[PDB]
Amino acid sequence: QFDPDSFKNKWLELHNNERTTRQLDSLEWDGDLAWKAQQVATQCNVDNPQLWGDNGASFNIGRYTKEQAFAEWTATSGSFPDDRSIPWQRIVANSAQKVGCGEATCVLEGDMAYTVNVCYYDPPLSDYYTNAGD
Repeated sequence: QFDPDSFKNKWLELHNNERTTRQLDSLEWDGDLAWKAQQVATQCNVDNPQLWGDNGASFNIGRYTKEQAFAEWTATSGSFPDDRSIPWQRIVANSAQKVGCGEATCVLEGDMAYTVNVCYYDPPLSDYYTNAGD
């Protein structure tokens, strides 16, 4: 029960609204990332996911609906440029060109299931100066 076309659209809109406000170039969807995202998402592990590749940690992860998950990431803007803002940094980085997101439905024993959301970014986040470079 899944509409891929609308799924890409919603995620792109969330990301690109945030960036458009801030005079940034929009991100384009990349399926490879979206696939990677799903791989991570499927594990049902927010804290300790098993990752692979050079850009393996270049991603955001969050619980519940898309809007809620995205907001929890952008909510960290407050403390930029410290490490707590890294989530928001991924979204807003000037160097960033591509995103791909993926989900999975995970359970709490004898409780309502919840969604796990993951988005991957390319190129990966670097140092403070590089991220704002064009």
